[PDB]
Amino acid sequence: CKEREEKIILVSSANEIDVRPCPLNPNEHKGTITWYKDDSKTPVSTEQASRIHQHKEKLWFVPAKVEDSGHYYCVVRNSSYCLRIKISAKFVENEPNLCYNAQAIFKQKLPVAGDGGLVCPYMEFFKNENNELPKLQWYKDCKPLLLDNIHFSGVKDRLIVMNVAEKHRGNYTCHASYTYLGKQYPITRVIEFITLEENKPTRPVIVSPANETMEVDLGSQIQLICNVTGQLSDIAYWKWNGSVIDEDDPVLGEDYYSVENPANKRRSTLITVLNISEIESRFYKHPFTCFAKNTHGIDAAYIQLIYPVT
Amino acid sequence: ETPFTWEESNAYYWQPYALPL
Repeated sequence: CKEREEKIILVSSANEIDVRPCPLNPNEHKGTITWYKDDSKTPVSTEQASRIHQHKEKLWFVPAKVEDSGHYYCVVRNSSYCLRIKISAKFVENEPNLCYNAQAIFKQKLPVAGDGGLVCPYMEFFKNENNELPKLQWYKDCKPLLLDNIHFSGVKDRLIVMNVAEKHRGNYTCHASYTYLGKQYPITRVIEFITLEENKPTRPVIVSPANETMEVDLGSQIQLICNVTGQLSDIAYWKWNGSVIDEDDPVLGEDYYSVENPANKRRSTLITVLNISEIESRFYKHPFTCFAKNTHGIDAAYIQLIYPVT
Repeated sequence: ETPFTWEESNAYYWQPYALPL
């Protein structure tokens, strides 16, 4: 059925509501999606009651306990093809004397315009509160925030921080309360806010290869798309066994594209397809890694091609 | 308004303090 694993774990607070959509791509996002717990068995119940149930193609952890931490699998069985995806998900309770646990605190890789710009991440599927996103209550270092519009302001899923003669360093929490079946549970995120801004401390960000493993067979051939989001002067290039793809390599080929962003120059995308005429037993030994430089940093991500199981 | 999506949250966010399973 061809497996694909997402090596990155998505840590989230326990005793809350949580969703987990299928990290899918273009040519694969087709009919039929199915979820399971560690290993293959009977799929997570669609029974709308039950704590852990699937609904609208997503995996819903209603009270999301700690004993739910692990690997979940997502399957796409169209008719001719099927795709199983391993994801890894951790649920953590807050450290003693804190309204949060360090493991679940996010950090933005690419900033937005303004002295603030905090965006409560992962609320998209909760926007389902009758089409509009529920009123977000905000915090800083665990203490409540008054959205009076002179110190801070609340708009949709964002939190604008006003330019006061203040230290903004802190661990901000966004809080919503979803109502499901005549009872509501909390939803929280924590984003760490810094000082790096104004000039251009923005290094390129590789969105495509997301530290994952793909299962392919020796005979066949593939194509690996590296997608970056940065300025048109940044650079996206693939490497293997600690070396850039040879400009005259027989099996491997590297094409560099660029998609300009009219809306925002600073945030355009760069594609670098690494073609592979034929998979070889030497490629199963190391991971393929995309790279992106800009003199303000370097970002790197990978995809590990592994031999199909017994 | 163009509110953040999940694909967008994955793309432009990461957990530096997160630990393995």
